[PDB]
Amino acid sequence: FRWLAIHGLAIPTVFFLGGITAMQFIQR
Amino acid sequence: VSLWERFCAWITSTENRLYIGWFGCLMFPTLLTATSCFIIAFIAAPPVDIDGIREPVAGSLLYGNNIISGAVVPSSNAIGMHFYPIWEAASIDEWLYNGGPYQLIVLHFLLGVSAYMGREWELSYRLGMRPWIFVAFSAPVAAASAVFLVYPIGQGSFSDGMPLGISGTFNFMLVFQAEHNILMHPFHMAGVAGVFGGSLFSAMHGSLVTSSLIRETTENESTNYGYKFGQEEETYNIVAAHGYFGRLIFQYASFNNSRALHFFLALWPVVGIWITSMGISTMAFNLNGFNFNQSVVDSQGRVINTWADILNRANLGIEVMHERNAHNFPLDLA
Amino acid sequence: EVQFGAYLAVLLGTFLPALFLVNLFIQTEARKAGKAGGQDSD
Amino acid sequence: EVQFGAYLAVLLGTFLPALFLVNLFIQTEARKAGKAGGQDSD
Amino acid sequence: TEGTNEWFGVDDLRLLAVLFLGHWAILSLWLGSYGDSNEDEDFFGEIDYSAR
Amino acid sequence: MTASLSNFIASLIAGGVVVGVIAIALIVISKSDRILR
Amino acid sequence: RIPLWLVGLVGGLAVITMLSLFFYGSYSGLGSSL
Amino acid sequence: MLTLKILVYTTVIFFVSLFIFGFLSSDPSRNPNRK
Amino acid sequence: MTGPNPNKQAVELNRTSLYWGLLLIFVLAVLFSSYFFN
Amino acid sequence: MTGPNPNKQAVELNRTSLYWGLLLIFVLAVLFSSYFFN
Amino acid sequence: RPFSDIITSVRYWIIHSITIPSLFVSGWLFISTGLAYDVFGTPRPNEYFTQDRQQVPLVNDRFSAKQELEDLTKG
Amino acid sequence: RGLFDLVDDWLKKDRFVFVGWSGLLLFPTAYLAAGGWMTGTTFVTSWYTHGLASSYLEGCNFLTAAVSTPANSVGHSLLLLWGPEAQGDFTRWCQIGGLWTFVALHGAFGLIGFCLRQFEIARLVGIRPYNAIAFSGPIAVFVSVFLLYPLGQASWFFAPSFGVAAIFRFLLFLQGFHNWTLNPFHMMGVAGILGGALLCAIHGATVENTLFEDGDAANTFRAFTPTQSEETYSMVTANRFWSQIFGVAFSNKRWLHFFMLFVPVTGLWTSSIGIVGLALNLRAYDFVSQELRAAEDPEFETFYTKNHLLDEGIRAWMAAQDQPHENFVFPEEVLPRGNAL
Amino acid sequence: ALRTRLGEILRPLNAEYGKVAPGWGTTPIMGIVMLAFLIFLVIILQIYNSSLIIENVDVDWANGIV
Amino acid sequence: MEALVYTFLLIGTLMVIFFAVFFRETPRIL
Amino acid sequence: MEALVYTFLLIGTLMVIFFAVFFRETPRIL
Ligand code: CLA
Ligand code: CLA
Ligand SMILES: CC(C)=CCC/C(C)=C/CC/C(C)=C/CC/C(C)=C/CC/C(C)=C/CC/C(C)=C/CC/C(C)=C/CC/C(C)=C/CC/C(C)=C/CC1=CC(=O)C(C)=C(C)C1=O
Ligand SMILES: CC(C)=CCC/C(C)=C\CC/C(C)=C/CC/C(C)=C/CC/C(C)=C/CC/C(C)=C/CC/C(C)=C/CC/C(C)=C/CC/C(C)=C/CC1=CC(=O)C(C)=C(C)C1=O
Ligand SMILES: CCCCCCCCCCCCCCCC(=O)OC[C@H](COP(=O)(O)OC[C@@H](O)CO)OC(=O)CCCCCCCCCCCCCCC
Ligand SMILES: CC1=C(/C=C/C(C)=C/C=C/C(C)=C/C=C/C=C(C)/C=C/C=C(C)/C=C/C2=C(C)CCCC2(C)C)C(C)(C)CCC1
Ligand code: OEX
Ligand SMILES: [Fe+2]
Repeated sequence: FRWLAIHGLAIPTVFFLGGITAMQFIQR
Repeated sequence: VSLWERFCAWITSTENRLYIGWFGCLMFPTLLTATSCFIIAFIAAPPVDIDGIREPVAGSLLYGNNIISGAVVPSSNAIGMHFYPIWEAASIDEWLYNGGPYQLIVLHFLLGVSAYMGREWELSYRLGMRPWIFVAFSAPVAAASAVFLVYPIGQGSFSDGMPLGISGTFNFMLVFQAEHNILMHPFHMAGVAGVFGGSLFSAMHGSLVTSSLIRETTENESTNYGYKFGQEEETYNIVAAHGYFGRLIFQYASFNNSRALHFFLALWPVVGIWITSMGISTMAFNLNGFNFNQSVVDSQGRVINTWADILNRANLGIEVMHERNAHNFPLDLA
Repeated sequence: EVQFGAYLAVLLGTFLPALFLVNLFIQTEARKAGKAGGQDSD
Repeated sequence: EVQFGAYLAVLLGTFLPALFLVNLFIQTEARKAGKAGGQDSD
Repeated sequence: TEGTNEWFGVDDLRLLAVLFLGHWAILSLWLGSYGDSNEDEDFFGEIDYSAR
Repeated sequence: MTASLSNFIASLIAGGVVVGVIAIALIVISKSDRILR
Repeated sequence: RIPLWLVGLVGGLAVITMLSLFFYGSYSGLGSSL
Repeated sequence: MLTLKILVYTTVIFFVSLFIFGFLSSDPSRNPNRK
Repeated sequence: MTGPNPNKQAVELNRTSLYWGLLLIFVLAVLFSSYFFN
Repeated sequence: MTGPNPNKQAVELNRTSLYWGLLLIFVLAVLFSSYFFN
Repeated sequence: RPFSDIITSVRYWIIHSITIPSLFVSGWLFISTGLAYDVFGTPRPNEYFTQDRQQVPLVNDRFSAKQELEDLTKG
Repeated sequence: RGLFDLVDDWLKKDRFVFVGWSGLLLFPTAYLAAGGWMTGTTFVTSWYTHGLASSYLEGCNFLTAAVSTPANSVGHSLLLLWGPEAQGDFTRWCQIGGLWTFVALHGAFGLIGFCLRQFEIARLVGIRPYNAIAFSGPIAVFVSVFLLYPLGQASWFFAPSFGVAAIFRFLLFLQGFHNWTLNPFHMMGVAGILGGALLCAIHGATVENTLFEDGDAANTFRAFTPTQSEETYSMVTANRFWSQIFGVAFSNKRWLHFFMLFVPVTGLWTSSIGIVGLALNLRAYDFVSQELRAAEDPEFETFYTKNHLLDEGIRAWMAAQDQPHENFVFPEEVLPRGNAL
Repeated sequence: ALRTRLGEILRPLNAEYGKVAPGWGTTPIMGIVMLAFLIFLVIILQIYNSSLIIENVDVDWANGIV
Repeated sequence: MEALVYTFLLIGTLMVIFFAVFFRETPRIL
Repeated sequence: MEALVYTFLLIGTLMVIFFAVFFRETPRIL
């Protein structure tokens, strides 16, 4: 079943974008 | 019946060996003069004051060069942007000293290439073709006019123009890096993607046709002799190459339409070189690429280096060394 | 001290005329194999 | 000062492979004139 | 004298007689066929196929 | 028997189970998803 | 059933809220040279 | 040098006039469709 | 000797592939000459 | 063009006359080399 | 099943209306709780330089490189 | 029947993504080269190896982020996670620069596994394998730059880091120190890349401009069903066009599309031969007849000797910050400046 | 088809052509050798790379006996 | 003496360009 | 360097003597 094919690529991608939005608000 | 109608019938005849056309009336006299002056100026031409400091730079074969180092040198810094023909030079020796033949070759080149482009239109009209091969040729015409015409305009001198040679090209590219930072500019980025992508889809399309050829030869003769010229049968199973690439990546990423496929091969490079040639153009007027030097700092405020700071120290090495005698004042405004 | 244009005289005086005489023999045997009509004419 | 073995490199790098490719064309046209049977086969 | 603001680069008076006899020498060829035609004959096409 | 040699054989065992758990899972699923004749 | 153009609209403006958020933090926070 | 200069303006407006009066010579009608 | 070989074939080179191979050699001769003369 | 020339002939060189012409060139190359190198 | 028939279905957006915010916020909390600086050893903005070490830290040994990075990351 | 036949029939089943036998080498190794790059450019710094910042945690954007090469003290170690350098610790493995070899090694077995993918699909579809042979071009550029170039050099430090601006310094590092543009193998490679982009722009624009009328609509994209046997563009017309514009033209579709394979790929093979010759520092640096003359005659200047003075600026100015391991402390008075710059 | 005296001796070496062992044969014996030779190449590379340290084995220019 | 070789390579390259354009094997249908 | 050419001319001459004796076009009646 193809739920292992997409979500090996999409479950990381949303997790990293949760971090890239947090790094916009980090300052010195 | 008239003499003009019997001349228009010949000059627009497709029955000539090479179609001349009305653009060939100013393609052929221009490009043969750009040629016949280039061969002489590349082989036998005395050294040229390029920096305007009376330090003549040798560029021809008889003055001790080769194919790589020899080059038609751009005109002087003393002239700059002024039009400098032979009759406004008071001798040919004064013409060849100050960078004469660079303006004679380039101006007869850009007229002849912009007429070679319109000539590709004209024959498409007289042959019944849909017309737009000459729009695809606009992309190297945009790039030829960017380094020979537009960049000497915005920098105000033909001496910053591109030297007609091989080692002169890399003198042009490196000095353009230090003064304008082209690699960080997103239009050189959009045309590296144009020719890496262009050479990809070239060798990707050329392999899938050659993969799916139909048996028409024996194993002794050549593969290419299974195509008779002017035949009406299709020479490769296009369903086969669609099912291959439909499994090599996935199904929905494959063009089953061969017309939309052969359009995407013309879109991607040409759009990539239109955008790139308007990178040199917008950097001719000193709107440089990105500059991320000293962009990352700690909380104390000390500069933390990045890869752009290492790239900056390569640009500072070329900036402090290009035209090592021509400068007198702390900032290269030109 | 020898003349360095003599290497070009000898080694082209050998090869250029000797490679010429090879060509007149190869096309001679090709015409004979051309008319003969068997396995090599094509 | 140039290397005097470079004249032998270039002028044999031109002539020896370029005279080779001429030979494959002359025997190609001889086989075509060989099979054709008219005035040139012999 | 390069940076003079002179029309078409015509420095001397002699260069005019070159220009006028160039456009007119081909104009007179052109009028030998397309001249002396009816200037009052129209069409409702996009393109005219009238005559030679 | 060293630090480097003991850690390498452990990686060789770990390189066996990575091939292993891929292979064991692949045999079992190849039984269920067989093609009708 | 949802119309497909509504799906590409909401996800399409969601990307713009992601991209313009990234061009925001080029001028603020880390890597801004402030 | 003012003798060469005369020769160029002959050659330019010779071919420029062939260009200008080429497309005035009913040039859209020269197609393989009709005439 | 022995008998004639049944694996005799013929070699072909059309006029098209002559000009490719000539231009291939001269352009490689133009390119690599400057380095060989040093 | 015009028509095909009826004066087309063929050139021949047998295997015998190859070895004459090869040996002619090499022996002239042996003889005249010593003088050219001087 | 076709891909465009999936994302237009409601049952798809029932499941992924919980999983996407529960996974995007976990990517937020992975940064804001200061956890990513300790897994990957990336310096915080406070700790590029220290009070003692005022130069750029470099590794200068093949085999005790783990021990040297235990030195340069304590202070 | 057997156990091998059930596994062979399962992998080759028609499904969404074709797995095959080669997917066991591609899909694990390509997933970790790509994910190792996205992690290394986001989180892992270059503060200890190079003394830079190359992460998104450290303010770098898409352009100035990279997965960076390890230190020169590591030498050519493979930097295994269990190895003598990292010793099982993940955090000290990332700081030494262990992700870079993780990306490069699992990436090199992705390009092996992807080229085997192109032999396997061609055998099942039943076509000639020229995609797998044209893809050998890009294999020869990855291997001879990301692998064979730092092996000939001092360590992995002199390799291209996997980041956008980190490639850009590698372009500049290779001119000042190696004179890479003078090398005839790059010159035969630029002729294939700009020559390959040329051929698809022409063949794109000539097929699309000799199309037949197969419909009444103005859109010509609609008038092509894929399973038709009639050719969709007039080859006789396109030959007649270019025979009069350019003078010589293809009269063979089989030779044309093969020539669109040969030209881009050969530019990647000829340029790959030269970069192996720069692992050994066998560079085409100088024409000695130009250099002996410019030493004896202090008036003889070409464009070629102008490029050497541009390379002294690259060799002196960046090498202080390029190589912090070597500790170049240059005075201000040895750095070659020009007049008043 | 020319019998020579040296051809008569070597003839039983070429007389077989295309006889196979039916089935899978000695293929699983081969793979255990190939798995072993894969481990052998990994080990002698890591000795050479100094990424696998063996006691009283130092990869350096050693005093060969003179 | 050195530049004589470079000139011969250049005009020799322009010869085979001339013969390829005008003496080309003209392709024919049927 | 000079005598290398003389040796190549001599053994090259002895090659075409070898091929002329053993690979000769054997004359045949009828
Ligand atoms: C099939 C896919 C594949 C391939 C080809 C590789 C290949 C590689 N990986 Mg990688 N890796 C993979 C999947 C893969 N990986 C996966 C899925 C993960 C996630 C867990 C990792 C995680 C990973 C890490 C974290 C690291 C590597 C590293 C490496 C490199 C060196 C490994 C080594 O020396 O091998 C040693 C192993 C072998 C040679 C295996 C041989 C197996 C033999 C033939 C059989 C062993 C039998 C055994 C003796 C008995 C077992 C009994 C048991 C089964 C009951 C190498 C390029 C290292 C690296 O690149 O460093 C920079 C490294 O640090 N990999
Ligand atoms: C007109 C300008 C021009 C042109 C056309 C070229 C052309 C070329 N140069 Mg050159 N160069 C130039 C100017 C130019 N140069 C100048 C001025 C300099 C400065 C001195 C250089 C310095 C230079 C260097 C230093 C190098 C080149 C190289 C090359 C070659 C490109 C290699 C290539 O195709 O990479 C294409 C990339 C690959 C083939 C890698 C494989 C791609 C993989 C398969 C992609 C996989 C991605 C996958 C889908 C995952 C992505 C998803 C993930 C991101 C999430 C090519 C011959 C390189 C070379 O010679 O290499 C042999 C090289 O090392 N050049
Ligand atoms: C269970 C456990 C243990 C838990 C862990 C979880 C787990 C299992 C994770 C593993 C999951 C994992 C990572 C798997 C995912 C697999 C995966 C995708 C990995 C690869 C990684 C990766 C980075 C992939 C992305 C890269 C990729 C392949 C991009 C494709 C690029 C792309 C879309 C290109 C299209 C370009 C294009 C339009 C080409 C057509 C144009 C062209 C001229 C083609 C030529 C041509 C085309 C034709 O069409 C036809 C007709 C003809 C004639 C023809 O000439
Ligand atoms: C005379 C003087 C003074 C000269 C001095 C010049 C000087 C300064 C130096 C220049 C010296 C010089 C030339 C150096 C070059 C050195 C160098 C770069 C060497 C390259 C050597 C080489 C082995 C390169 C390897 C890579 C390689 C193979 C590249 C080949 C590139 C190349 C030849 C591409 C062909 C491009 C080409 C013109 C294709 C277009 C074809 C075209 C007419 C399409 C026709 C056509 C298209 C269709 O689509 C259809 C459908 C039909 C029907 C059809 O017909
Ligand atoms: C004023 C404008 C008038 C036009 C100017 C004429 C210049 C045209 C150049 C002639 C190309 C000749 C090469 C022969 C090549 C040859 O004769 O090929 C002939 C070949 C015809 O192939 P066919 O389809 O006949 O072949 C079918 C099979 O027989 C294959 O063997 O045509 C092409 O493929 C050429 C297309 C690429 C054209 C390559 C051109 C590369 C540019 C030139 C690079 C050299 C420049 C060096 C300067 C230093
Ligand atoms: C490292 C490592 C690892 C891991 C791995 C993995 C699992 C990973 C994955 C990862 C991944 C796989 C990642 C991903 C990422 C992604 C991203 C982050 C993306 C982004 C995107 C973007 C940003 C883009 C943008 C855009 C859009 C959205 C739309 C429009 C267009 C554009 C392009 C602009 C392990 C564990 C083995 C361990 C060892 C090491
Ligand atoms: O002339 Mn040619 O290079 Ca454009 O920047 Mn300013 O000017 Mn000169 O210096 Mn830098
Ligand atoms: Fe095509």
